[PDB]
Amino acid sequence: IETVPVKLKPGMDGPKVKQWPLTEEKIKALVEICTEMEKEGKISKIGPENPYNTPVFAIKKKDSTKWRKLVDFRELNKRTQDFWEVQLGIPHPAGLKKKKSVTVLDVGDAYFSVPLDEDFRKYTAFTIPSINNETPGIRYQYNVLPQGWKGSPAIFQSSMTKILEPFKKQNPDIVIYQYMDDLYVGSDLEIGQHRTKIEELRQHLLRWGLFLWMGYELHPDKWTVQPIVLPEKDSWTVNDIQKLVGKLNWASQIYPGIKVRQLSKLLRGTKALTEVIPLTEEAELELAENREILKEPVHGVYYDPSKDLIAEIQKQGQGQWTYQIYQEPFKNLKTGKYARMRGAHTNDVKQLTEAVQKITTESIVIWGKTPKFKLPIQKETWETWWTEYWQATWIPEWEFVNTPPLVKLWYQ
Amino acid sequence: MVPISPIETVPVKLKPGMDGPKVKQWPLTEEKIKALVEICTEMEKEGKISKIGPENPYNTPVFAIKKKDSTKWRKLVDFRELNKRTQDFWEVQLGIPHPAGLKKKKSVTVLDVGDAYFSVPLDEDFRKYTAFTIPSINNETPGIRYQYNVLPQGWKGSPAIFQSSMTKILEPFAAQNPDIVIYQYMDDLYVGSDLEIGQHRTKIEELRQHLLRWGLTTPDKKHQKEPPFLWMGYELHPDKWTVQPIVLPEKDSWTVNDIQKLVGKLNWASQIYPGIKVRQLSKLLRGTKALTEVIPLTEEAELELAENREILKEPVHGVYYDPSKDLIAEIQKQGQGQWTYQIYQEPFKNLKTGKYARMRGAHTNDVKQLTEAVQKITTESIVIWGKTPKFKLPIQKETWETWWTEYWQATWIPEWEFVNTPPLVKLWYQLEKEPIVGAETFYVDGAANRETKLGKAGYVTNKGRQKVVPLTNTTNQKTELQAIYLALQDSGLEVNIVTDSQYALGIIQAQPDKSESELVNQIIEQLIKKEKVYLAWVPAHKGIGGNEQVDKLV
Ligand SMILES: Cc1cc(/C=C/C#N)cc(C)c1Nc1ccnc(Nc2ccc(C#N)cc2)n1
Repeated sequence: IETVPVKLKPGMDGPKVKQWPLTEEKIKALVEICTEMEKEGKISKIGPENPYNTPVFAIKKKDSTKWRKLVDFRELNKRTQDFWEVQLGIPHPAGLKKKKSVTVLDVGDAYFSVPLDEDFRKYTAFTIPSINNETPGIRYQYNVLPQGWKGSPAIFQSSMTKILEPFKKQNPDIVIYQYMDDLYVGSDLEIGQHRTKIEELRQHLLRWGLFLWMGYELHPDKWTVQPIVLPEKDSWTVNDIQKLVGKLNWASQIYPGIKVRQLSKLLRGTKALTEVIPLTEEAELELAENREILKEPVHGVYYDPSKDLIAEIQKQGQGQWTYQIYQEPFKNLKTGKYARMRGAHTNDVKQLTEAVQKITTESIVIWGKTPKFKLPIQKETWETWWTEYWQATWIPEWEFVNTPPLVKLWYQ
Repeated sequence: MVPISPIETVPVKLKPGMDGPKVKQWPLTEEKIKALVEICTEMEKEGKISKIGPENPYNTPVFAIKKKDSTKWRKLVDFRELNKRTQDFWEVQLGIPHPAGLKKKKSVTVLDVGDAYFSVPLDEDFRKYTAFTIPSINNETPGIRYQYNVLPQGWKGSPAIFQSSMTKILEPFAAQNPDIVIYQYMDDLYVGSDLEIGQHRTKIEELRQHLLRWGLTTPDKKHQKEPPFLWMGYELHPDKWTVQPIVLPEKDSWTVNDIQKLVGKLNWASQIYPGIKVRQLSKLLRGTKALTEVIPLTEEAELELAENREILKEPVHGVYYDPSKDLIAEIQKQGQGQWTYQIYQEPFKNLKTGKYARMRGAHTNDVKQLTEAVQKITTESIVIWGKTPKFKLPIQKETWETWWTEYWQATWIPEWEFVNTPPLVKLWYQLEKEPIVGAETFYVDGAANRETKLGKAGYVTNKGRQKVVPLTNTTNQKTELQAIYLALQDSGLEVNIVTDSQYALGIIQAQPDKSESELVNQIIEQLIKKEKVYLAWVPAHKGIGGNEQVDKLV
């Protein structure tokens, strides 16, 4: 019934982010949603004396026909004073990534039951634009904790903490982690009961006071990881050996003990690229030693909670994508490979948008935060289309790569 | 007395850390003071302003300007200082409707609402900051002090507060009368509909009745304004629109400014006049920045202008949007990185047209440019119509498929169809994915001395063919490209090329079909002539034979 006061970071004013173009379908969806939110007292119309703004759009979660409002609070979040909670900081649960099954639940609705500090409401202003700007954009601000805002989970924490005590005390082995509007629940249970605990959990939440029916299943135990592998052949051409030395030279930046001298020797002389070269024993042994080195973990690799996570993605063709997550170059914390057919047999950009959400989800589970993406696409193309395929309630940061990395094939 | 609903005031504040203005009133002539006193006396009688005590410490300078040499005077309160200290407001004026997005209307009535403006009270607590002083005759008595009770003309928040206040009043009328559209511009309301005129006039009377609930009266005359309207540079007619007359001046000599003016007119014209071109005229403005500096017109530009005068020969109109039909966007390549387009619903009846120029960059290709044009049109279309048009593009479905499946970046173009109208966009070459059996293998390399700028480029092949050419005024990067060029020049129709240049590979893998570097262009011309080319990369200084760096190490 009371609100915890909130303020912006020193020397920072509220967000003033332009609302990007919305399709007619998304505008109608938002008008309908906000009209009901206004009636329920969650948002209120605002006057011209509020110059702030945050973009809004609409999405459809994984297999749901009902539109969901999604506010892009990325700017507000970086400007809102760090809301370290009474938790002293809930240490990210390292056991979540090790569970057999993890279901993701959207509990964002709970937030709307808690009032937002009156003096901070102005900074949550947003606009529902009109097609061709024919009529004034509809302006609103939040009266309650909004979904997608950094401070919502922080402020609702204490309430969530006691809302789950029962379930948690009766199920001390189940791991429950919260990130923004999602709740991650993991357990080694047989998928059949795992689901019972989940549906039980929400029925235990719905009864406790609050579309929570949806579920997203992940399998950390069956997750993608990749070692560096060299070809195994009976006959090597000059070209095969040139490609191998190139890959080994690249790998030597990750693994110090890698050697190519003996293999390079085979390449001395101006030979036809398709000519078959028999491997000497010295070159064969060198290749063997390198294979061994490549079976050992990378040296000096560690995660630092105060550093940003970086994610790079490469289009490998035929619907396959590779990616690496690291904080320091050549010190990969996670690498993977995707090849997926949710709807984009023929759409590069949908595929990349889905790869980005999958990687972010993995990142949240493992480290409790989102990475900064380096995307292989032109900025104009990405910004024109990503919102058409987005299905997550959070949004990571991203930048663009315009020069073809030479290291594409070495990762596939 | 019939009670009327008050107009809610908007709470205004000064920027944080700032106080009100304290600007000295300027000395005026006895003549101007009597005028200002008279002027302020009625304003005061009208409720606009009120006399204030000596307490108020704020001030803003008031002036008196004669009216085009009339018998009348007019007061001007200069709020520049108060404006710098007043908070920022939400300005809903940004991004005006584009005529091609409007719907045709049978009738459009105009209503003057300038009087309603003065029923909008200024926030009581902000009034004090609007204080001003009419000096006294001969400075022998205290000047007369006043503060505003209504939105002051010239004040920063007046436009936004007036508009938002009017919108709030109009809201329920618009919502309960979906068959009409209402738009406010300046002191007028424009009301349009497709109603049988009787019903349309009834709607107008109902609006006047609605406004009276706030005691806002309207002229009860026939506003001077009637279709067509001159608005934001356009002419709006009941069922068509166009830009206001575009007149290209006749000139024997042009200056930077004249050309910037010309390009401004051509750009404005390009939204409905198809084909307009501005590249040859725009490039003349490459870092001139001297308004007066007269620039000679290249014959290339003199040609572009003549072509534009032709296009502007006669009036061209666009039609309005019909929500019930599909939107089609057709694009054509014009050359020199220029692209043109038309958006229509029915053949030969454009809603609007436009153009796209390639982005600045070292290397490019037609397929990438086409893609950027498509993305630009898509976004503009979402803004104007809220949907993506179906595209008609001069590129074969097979060419597009080869391109995107092989390009290293993710790329996409929405629903489209091939339209066979030259010049068509094509892929000019395609490198091999595997080494060519039977084709000679050229190992190339180049190097340059950073100090002397002298270098060498060359190759050695499996057949014993060899070449090294001495070069001057060069760099490592240019010698690396020269080496590849020599190999292409001296090989047959199929060739394998081995290089250690990450730079050269970075360029070729980007698949340019045109470049700002003549060297890269020469290489592109050779690739186009070959039948098969495999380009292999190897690490430098790793003892890979053929890697004949030694030949170019001197
Ligand atoms: C933007 C706008 C400018 C003016 C005018 C401002 C001025 N001056 C008048 C109106 C009524 C509107 N609003 C809308 C909204 C939807 N369709 C239309 N179509 C439409 C408008 C004018 C004419 C005409 N003649 C024909 C069709 N107008």
